[PDB]
Order: sequence, then structure tokens, then C-alpha cells
Amino acid sequence: GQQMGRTLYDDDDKDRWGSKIVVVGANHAGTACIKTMLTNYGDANEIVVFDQNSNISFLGSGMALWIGEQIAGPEGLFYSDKEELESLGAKVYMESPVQSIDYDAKTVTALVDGKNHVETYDKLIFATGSQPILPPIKGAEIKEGSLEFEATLENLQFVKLYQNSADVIAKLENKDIKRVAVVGAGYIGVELAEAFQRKGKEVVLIDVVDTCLAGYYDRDLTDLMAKNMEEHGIQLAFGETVKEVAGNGKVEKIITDKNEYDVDMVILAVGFRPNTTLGNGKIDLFRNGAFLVNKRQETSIPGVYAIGDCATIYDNATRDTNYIALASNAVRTGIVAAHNACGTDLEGIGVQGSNGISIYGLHMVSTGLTLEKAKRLGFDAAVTEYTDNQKPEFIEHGNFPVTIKIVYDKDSRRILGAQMAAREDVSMGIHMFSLAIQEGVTIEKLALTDIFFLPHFNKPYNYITMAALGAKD
Amino acid sequence: GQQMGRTLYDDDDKDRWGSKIVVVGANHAGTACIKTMLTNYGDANEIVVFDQNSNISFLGSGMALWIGEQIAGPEGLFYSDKEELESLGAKVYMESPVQSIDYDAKTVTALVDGKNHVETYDKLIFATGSQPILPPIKGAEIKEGSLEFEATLENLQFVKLYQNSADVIAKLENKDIKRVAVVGAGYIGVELAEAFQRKGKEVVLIDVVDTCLAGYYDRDLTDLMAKNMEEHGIQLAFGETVKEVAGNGKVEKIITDKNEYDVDMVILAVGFRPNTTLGNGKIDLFRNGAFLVNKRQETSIPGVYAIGDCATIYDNATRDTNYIALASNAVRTGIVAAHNACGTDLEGIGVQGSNGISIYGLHMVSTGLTLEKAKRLGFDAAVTEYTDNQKPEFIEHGNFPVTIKIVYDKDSRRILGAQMAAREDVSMGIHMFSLAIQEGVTIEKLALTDIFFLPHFNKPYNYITMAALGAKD
Ligand SMILES: Cc1cc2nc3c(=O)[nH]c(=O)nc-3n(C[C@H](O)[C@H](O)[C@H](O)COP(=O)(O)OP(=O)(O)OC[C@H]3O[C@@H](n4cnc5c(N)ncnc54)[C@H](O)[C@@H]3O)c2cc1C
Ligand SMILES: Cc1cc2nc3c(=O)[nH]c(=O)nc-3n(C[C@H](O)[C@H](O)[C@H](O)COP(=O)(O)OP(=O)(O)OC[C@H]3O[C@@H](n4cnc5c(N)ncnc54)[C@H](O)[C@@H]3O)c2cc1C
Repeated sequence: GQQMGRTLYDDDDKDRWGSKIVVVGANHAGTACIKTMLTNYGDANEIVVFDQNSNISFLGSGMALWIGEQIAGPEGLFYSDKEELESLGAKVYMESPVQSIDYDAKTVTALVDGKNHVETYDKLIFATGSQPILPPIKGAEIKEGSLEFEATLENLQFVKLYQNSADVIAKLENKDIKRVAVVGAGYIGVELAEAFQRKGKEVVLIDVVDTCLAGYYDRDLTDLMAKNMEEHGIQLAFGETVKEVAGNGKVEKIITDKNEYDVDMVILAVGFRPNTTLGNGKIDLFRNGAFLVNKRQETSIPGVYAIGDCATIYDNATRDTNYIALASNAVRTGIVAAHNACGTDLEGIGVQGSNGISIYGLHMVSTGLTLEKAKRLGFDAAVTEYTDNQKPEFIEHGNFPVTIKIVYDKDSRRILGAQMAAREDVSMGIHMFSLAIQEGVTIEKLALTDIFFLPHFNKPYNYITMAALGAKD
Repeated sequence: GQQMGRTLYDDDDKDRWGSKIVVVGANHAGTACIKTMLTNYGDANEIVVFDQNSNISFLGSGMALWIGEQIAGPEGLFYSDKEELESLGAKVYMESPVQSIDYDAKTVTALVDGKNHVETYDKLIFATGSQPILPPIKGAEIKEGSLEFEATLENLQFVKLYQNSADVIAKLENKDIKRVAVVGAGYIGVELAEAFQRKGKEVVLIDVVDTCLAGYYDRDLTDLMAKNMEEHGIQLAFGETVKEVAGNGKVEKIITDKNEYDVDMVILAVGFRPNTTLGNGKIDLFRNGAFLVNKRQETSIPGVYAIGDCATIYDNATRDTNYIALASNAVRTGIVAAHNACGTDLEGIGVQGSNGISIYGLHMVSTGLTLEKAKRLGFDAAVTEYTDNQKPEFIEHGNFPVTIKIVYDKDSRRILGAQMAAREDVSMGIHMFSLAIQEGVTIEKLALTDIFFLPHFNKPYNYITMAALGAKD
């Protein structure tokens, strides 16, 4: 598991009011925030929690691992629970949806055991996350009133909760499910494509765009990832807009503008949107509905905070407010918010959208902006790349080539992003680029950065130094 | 190999000066400097090189690899040579030791083919490196006039040149060599101890200090490494000062202030000191004798630079001038001196003493100051550490524990160093810390740094984040 004690920000409460803090949502962001408040300021504040689901902390990435038989079962895909939060001092109401907030009276109303439950608060923290987007596809609809995204058509699956994952695992126990279509080639769909193929199904990955992982890796790497999937039995249907999902009583065929595929199941991995309705317009929202928050995760309403996927985050690569739905950001915004609502002044430092993906032996990582996105967003970006073996050629075993791409602002010279891909795990190296971007390090300064040398680990003239020195523009 | 075109610093000679540039020494630092000058400013300058040895670019780290038989031979241990430098445009005199310098007439006097050769210069760049340290030990003497560190006593070996390595190898063909004594428990001595053990020799590792690797790791990790060596039969004799190496015509035993050992071969790996004799007292020196240089690698004599093992370097961990004999520094200082010497203003950024070591499957990396070293320097330091598995417990294979230590200043909160140990390669990780120290990142800021999450690579609450968040002091 993963549980600690007091963080290093924990400030001595001099003369601050003892606040009653209500948290809406106790998943990845909520749990992080709650535990931080309890393990750091304990009894000084009354923590009350509401979550409409029946479970919390389910690791989304566990869905593909489970389906792809990379792990025996669901055990371990949860790292905390109600009992764990109560043992730290929180009062937890599960399966209790908060349905309205009164910012003037400072109360929230939730549905506890079918009955309006009113709870007062001094500080309010929204950790309501997001929910999957239903695309305009004929035949794709959710059963009215469903709270677990259940499609009306049998075998049309959504991605979001543990229930959704178990649903698929169970259905897959049906020998009639031989062909699966995965809609959306972002990292979620890519992993699910591999997962289904690994389970032994026929998979067709469909996306309106011409390649996979378009928002995080440049064409060289996405092409590589696509080739990787193809060489494993996954059929690629890029550049196709899904029109309809048909069948008689269950999924039987998916129709795009360029083809028709016979399939026994369709998975929608098209993205999510923030759950901010409780705001009731009283709170400033980002263009996508996310609660707009400053670096202390505070909303436009004092004493009201938003964290995780229901709120924005500061992107150091673009140097603007942004929206990055990642468990990593959920944990940090939760930690930042916890300290502030408890009276400790703590400014967040922004994020770079660092991410990693591992598909059939191909390991990739990236952080910041790809060259294409940097340009599309108006930066005079350039990229410097290099492909070389990780270790000196004289090393007899465990060597392998690594490709690195360092994107930088030709103008200001600051690093805007980096990408790495290799057949072995070099993911630890992306951390340096995350920090580099956060700190505003230039491609020039980076080139001279002290990168150690040991033949067992790298080359004297390693690919990082070489890529940086090779910068042109 | 490891060659390239122009660096990103290559500045267009608006209206600069071309110079006659003489380089003394063409090994790691020299070759890096020479190639940078010739590759970026080609014909604008005239480059003459002098090196007293008969070969250059030999990677010292391969010595242990060679003896311990982890690699085929020494072939890939060279990455450049006389012909490559000359074909780049430099005049190269191999086996030509510069015996004196006239700073007034701006001439160097070398011994070329038994006769003196006077070369005039506009700019002088010292890359004379270092030579092995030889404390006063009875029976330990280098042959008079030997420029190859050949001991007068048969089987008393030094660790410096390719020839030294080739020598030991040849001597190991002598069935009589059964037990080896390694003097010096730094990384070189530890690596050689493993190498001789692998060759099936009986090894006794001797050091004045109570532990191995005292300069780069804290007692925890060094104790771990000690046990690692003992686990393979290496006898440790720490806390002992070698007083004499005895033998009737050849090494028969070595004696310390606490004991005596019967050995057949003795290797001295006590350390290195700068070769700055040519300074002739006209150039300011550092406490240890190294040419004292600034951020541009220039000595106290305008037009005269010094790089690599013969000069100092700026340490961002201590935030002061320091001496750190590493190839990584040789390379970077050489690149900076090249640009500056050729008219391109380029200020160096300093180094952190980043380093790595791999012995019997135990991989460790460190950068900056250890807690003990920080304190030995007067820093009010503290360390925050953590040990946990690399990935979630639910991961089937490839998981392993990692121990991380982060040393910081209790007052400024500035990060001073970091160490990592695991039985799987997490070396890429030390780079982020090396950059952190360079950029003066605080432990609080580091705790909030964007570290991605992907079950295949790490845990949501990874050990770096956890360690940082746990800064108690
Ligand atoms: C298949 C998949 C794979 C992923 N893989 C990775 C990965 O490998 N690495 C990574 O960093 N990220 C990954 N993510 C993203 C990560 O899971 C999300 O960023 C994270 O779950 C967001 O956490 P959150 O707490 O902000 O929101 P959510 O997970 O959306 O949780 C919000 C919580 O609040 C509750 N709630 C909402 N409204 C109310 C209400 N009105 N009243 C009471 N309770 C309410 C909900 O029940 C829920 O428990 C993945 C996501 C998916 C779907
Ligand atoms: C066994 C061993 C293992 C090592 N492992 C690592 C490691 O894994 N990682 C790492 O980063 N570093 C390592 N190092 C350190 C690294 O080798 C040195 O930091 C580096 O060699 C210094 O390069 P240099 O060019 O400054 O000096 P040197 O290598 O000392 O070379 C100086 C050159 O100048 C010439 N010269 C000297 N005086 C004169 C003169 N008067 N006239 C003409 N020519 C002259 C010499 O012949 C020589 O070629 C190791 C060293 C050893 C011995």
C-alpha cells in the first residue's frame, strides 16, 4: 500500500480558527487531501466526507492490467477505503451523493440512506472528478437514471469505475465475445487494445485522427507505437469517424464513415468531462467546465477549494491555466488544498503533464509539449533528437537503443517538453525534464548539466547531453 | 564511438579573432576541448597538441571491466586517436612531454623526438590531468623518469593508464598470482576488488578510513556495499594505514599499522592529484595544487586556460570552487574552455559530483553532498529517506525495493545531495537530483514536483515524492 504521516509543510497552528472541512468525493484527489489534513492537523479540524460511489481509490490503470491478464485479479487495485479514512479521524458517508450546496448558509445537502442530509461547513473541498463523455453515435446511449454509465445496448461498454471494469471482465467470460472494437486511440484505448488482444480477442482500434497518442508524442513515436500494436494482431482503423453501433439485442456491428466491422463488444475510450454542477454557477469555471482555481487550489469563492479532475491546474510548459486529468495531479492538488484549508499557506508549483505508457515491451515517457502541440499553440518551437544505445557498445548484455526528443523555444531557449522511447524502462529519466521545464531551464544550460558517467549505466557522451548539444535552431 | 557536428553554442564570428592555440594533453578533457574547437571554429584557429603518452581517450572505467572479464578486451575502450584529431585539423605531437612554459614569450617547450621543440601560442590550454597519489609507503616507488607510473617493485601496480591496465592483465597470466591487495576503498578500489575476485583471486581491500566509498555515500549504503563484497569473499581491512610493501625482488606482503598480509600483487588506488608543475609558480593554484580557474576555465594568467583533472571546478552542492576528478567533468570543462578560447563567451554552470557504481548486482548513484560530507563542510544538513518497492505490489514481475536519501539544508531548505541504491538500474533517476541541486530547488518544492504515475513503472506515491514529503527537519 501507500500511507504515511505528517508532510514537511505541516505548520504549527498559532492563532487560526478551528475549521469544519467538508470534502465532496473521496477518490484519488479526495483521499490525498483528506489524509493530508488528518495526518497533519488531526483533531484541530472536523473532517466530513461524502462520496456517492460504494468504493474509493480504484486505480484506473488497473482495468487494462486486469483484462489483459497482467495481474490475477482486482486485489491491490485499491490502496485505501472508508475504514482507512475513519481510522484517521474522518466521518465518511459512502453512497451518499451531495446534491446541492448553499454557499450563503454554508451547508451541503446529500442523500444519506435516502433522506436529505444537511451538513454545515467552514471550508468546502470539491474532489468530484469527472465522468466519461458520450459521443454522438447512433445506438450509443446510457440507461436513464443509471449512475454507473450502463449502455442500453448489450456489450457496449464505458470506461470509468471499478464496476465498469468488473462488468467487462464478467462479460468477457462469454465465449461469444470474440471481436472487440476500441473507440478512441488515446492512452486509455491503446492500453485496452493491448489488453483485449492479450486476452485473445480480435481487436480493431478506431480513432478519427490519423494516429494514436496524438496529444502526447510526436509522429515518430506514435508511428512506432502503432506499428507495435499492429505487429501484435491489433487492427488499426485510424482516420475514421464512428457513425453507429448496431445489433439485435446486443452489439453486433460498428459502423464508421469508411467501413463496417463485425464485433461482439465496443469500448468507448473517448475522454471525460469535469463534474462541477454543484457549483451552481456561483463558481468561476474553466472553458471545459472545470472549477477555475489558483495555485492554492482555491476557487473564486473563499473557503471553497477544488482539486483533481474537477478542477484546473497550472501548466508550466504552456505557462497558463490548463486541464490535465491524471492521478498524479489528483494527489498533488489534494495535498496543496489540504494544507491551505487547514491554515497553512502553501503555493502549488504547477505541473508538466508527465506521463508514461508501456505497451508490449515498448516503453515511452513524455512531459511538457510535443513539437506539434507547441507549434499549434503559437510557440516558435524546435526539437533536437538523438537515438543511441544506452550503454557503451562494448557492454556485452543489457544494452538497447534509446530515442530522445527535446523540444525547446527557439526564442527564449527554454525547454518545452521531452519524449523518450525504448525497449527497456528508462522512465526515471523523464523526471529530470519535468523539473527542467518547471524551473525554466534552457536547452543551452541543459547541455552542460552534470550527467554522471559509469559504463554499466550510460555513455560518457550520453543521449541527453548529445541531444542538447545537437540543438540547432 | 561518440563524435558529432557543431554544438548549439557555435556563434557566428561577427568580427572576432582567430588564435594560435596550444593544448597540453589530449585525453578526455583535451580531446573534448580540441574537437569542440576544431568542429565549431575550424579554420579560424590554428591548433597544436602535445601529449607525452602514446595513446588517448582510454576509458579508465574499463580497467575493472577488462580485468574482471565483463568485456572482451580494451578495443572499445578508446573513442578517439591521433589520426582523428589531426584529420580534424590539429597538428599532434604524441609522446612529446611539454617540459617548460615561457609565459612572457608565450612559448611552450616540448621534447619532440629527443630534441626540444618551441611552439609559440596566442592561447594556452592545460589538460595535463592528474597522476596517482602515492603516500609515503616503504618499498613503494615509481621508476625514475617513468611517465607510465611503473613501480620499481615487481607486481606493485598503479591504476592510471591503458598500459597500467594491460600490464596487470599480462602479470595475471602468471599462475603464481593468488592473492591481491587493493589499497584504496573509493569507487576505483571497490571496482578493482570485484574484478580481481571475479578473476578468481583472493582479495583484501585496505583503507585508512573505517569504510568504503566514504566520499560519495553515507554509512548505510557503504555498509551495504561492504557486506556485498564480503558476500563474495573479499576480505576488508578498513581503518588501516599501509606502512610498507615488502618482497624479495617482488611483492611478497603488505604491511599496515594494524596488521600484515601475505600477497602476490598490490594495486594502489589511493587517489589522484593535479599535474600543474608546468605552472612554474606563475599560475594561482587551489589548495590541492589544481590550477585555480573561473567559470570560463581560465587561469590567473589571461589567455591561459586549464581543464579536467588538472583544474578546479565549481561545485553547486557546496556552492564553491572544488576539485572533482571525473571524466564527466573533463568533458564539460573542455567544451567550455574551447568556446571561450575561440572567442565565444560561454560561462560554465558548475557540477554536482554526480556518480554511479555497480558491484555484484548492487547499483548505487549519488550526487551532491552526503549527510556526513555536508556536515564535514559545516552545513546544518539533514537527510530524509525512504525505502519502498519501485512499483505497486500487484505487479507480477520486475518489482524491487529502492532506498532513497535526500540531503538538504535545514535553514535554506536547499537540496544538497541525493543517493539511491537498488538491485535494478534506477540510475536515470539521479539526473533529476543533479539538476535540482544545480537549480537550488528546495526540499519543499521538490515534494510537489510533477512525477508521473504508471503502474508498469512506479507507484502513485513513489519513493521520491514520499521521501521529499517526509522532510522532518
Ligand atoms: C482506464 C484509465 C486509466 C488511467 N491511467 C492512469 C495512469 O496510468 N496514470 C495516471 O496518472 N492517471 C491515470 N488515469 C487518470 C486518473 O485515474 C484520474 O486522473 C483520477 O482518477 C482523478 O481522480 P479524482 O479524485 O480527481 O476524480 P475521480 O476519479 O473522477 O473521482 C471523483 C470522486 O468523487 C465522487 N463524486 C462525484 N460527484 C459527487 C457528488 N456529487 N457527491 C458525492 N461524491 C461525488 C465520485 O464517486 C468519485 O469517487 C486513468 C484513468 C482511466 C479511466
Ligand atoms: C580506473 C579508473 C576508473 C575511472 N572511472 C570513471 C568513471 O566510471 N566515471 C567518471 O566520470 N570518471 C571516471 N574516472 C576518472 C576519469 O578517468 C578522469 O576524471 C579523467 O581521465 C580526467 O581526464 P583528463 O583529460 O582531465 O586527465 P588525464 O586522464 O589525467 O589525462 C591528462 C593527459 O595529459 C597528458 N600530459 C600530462 N602532463 C603532460 C605534459 N607535461 N606534457 C604533455 N602531455 C602531458 C597525459 O599523457 C594525459 O594523456 C576513472 C579513472 C580511473 C583511473
